[PDB]
Amino acid sequence: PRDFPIQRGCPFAAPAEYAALRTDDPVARVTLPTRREAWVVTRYDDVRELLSDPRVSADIRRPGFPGEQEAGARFRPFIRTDAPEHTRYRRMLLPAFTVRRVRAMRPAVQARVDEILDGMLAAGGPVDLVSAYANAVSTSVICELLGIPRHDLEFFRDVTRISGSRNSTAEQVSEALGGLFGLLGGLVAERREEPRDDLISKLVTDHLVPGNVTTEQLLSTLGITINAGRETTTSMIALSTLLLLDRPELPAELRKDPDLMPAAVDELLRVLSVADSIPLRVAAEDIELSGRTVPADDGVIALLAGANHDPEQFDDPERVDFHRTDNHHVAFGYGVHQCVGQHLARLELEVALETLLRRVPTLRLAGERDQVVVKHDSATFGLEELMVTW
Ligand code: HEM
Repeated sequence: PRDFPIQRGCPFAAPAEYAALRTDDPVARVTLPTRREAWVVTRYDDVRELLSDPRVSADIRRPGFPGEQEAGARFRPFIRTDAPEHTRYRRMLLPAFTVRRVRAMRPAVQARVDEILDGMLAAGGPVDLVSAYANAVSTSVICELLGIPRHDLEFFRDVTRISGSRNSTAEQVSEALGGLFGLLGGLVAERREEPRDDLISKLVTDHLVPGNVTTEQLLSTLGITINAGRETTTSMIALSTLLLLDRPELPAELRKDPDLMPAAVDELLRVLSVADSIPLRVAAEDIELSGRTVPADDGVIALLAGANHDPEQFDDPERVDFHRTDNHHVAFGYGVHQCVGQHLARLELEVALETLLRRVPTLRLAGERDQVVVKHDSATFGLEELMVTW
């Protein structure tokens, strides 16, 4: 008779009903919208170790929910394989990802956010954020990641808009795809020749051209790569914003001394924890966890939020306090699955929020609390429309 909660309490996030299911059914049973039964974990350490158990992988029956489906045995998406197929992709790509690398694009991520703003304020209007800033950056961040060039960014921003979201036609969606990959291969072939030092560059030269880089396979992952970031951060940005945006104290601290958003972005990431439902893992075996053991071959997701607001982790978890000692959160992943992406997802996230309140201080909502609208369509969380001016 059981369900998994939207909730989201709204305001801000996210625990919903979980307070009860955190203290008590620490592993309670709950139906998925597909009415397949499965298991759900809500206590910080439960959520984490559970996550990096030896025996927990992704694959065939019976995980997640998307109507549909344990089908397909869609190949790849390697973000739902266990090892040794999944690892050889994950690692195929880490060396690129890293930090020494990620803090490097510090000037180009800055650059880009700045140039996108240049227009924000130039076409003026009381405009929607999510669509306008929020997405804009996100994509373009990832452009800067994959070496995507000059301003064939709308060559790009477009097959994103189309391909990804709401309504097609299937053919004319499938047509979007056509470009994205005309684009990619464009590049995939181009960096074989004059290889720059970006993500196609990394994947092509080191791995591709001499390894099990099979140009079937690249585009695949480059696919799975863009799909990491467009929706998930855009999410974390425009929500993070709306938080700040309606609770002035928060900008406050962040202005007295702007050496914060780092701590802030970690803190928001935790507290917003929009990444909630990680995959879901089928339990490889029976597994002890606060003793209630999870049956061999069952569905078990790990609620990132539930865990992110567990007091066993850190005191007073609702409070968006920025000067916490202790916030080894995991709005990102835990264990060999964890968000490879997140080093970006931080520069994405600070340069984005940072500047919003540098260059455009107190913009405000065009809309009203009572017509702001939160997306809920993917499990990764976000907002449909956010409406502002300055
Ligand atoms: C702030 C926004 C983001 C959030 C909240 C987020 C959250 C997460 C979480 C919780 C996971 C766990 C996956 C698992 O269960 O193993 C994950 C996986 C992953 N993320 Fe992100 N992510 C964000 C941005 C990004 C971006 C922009 C990228 C790159 C485009 C990225 C790359 C990845 C990859 C490659 C995986 C799968 C790793 C693997 O299983 O090999 N992330 N993400």
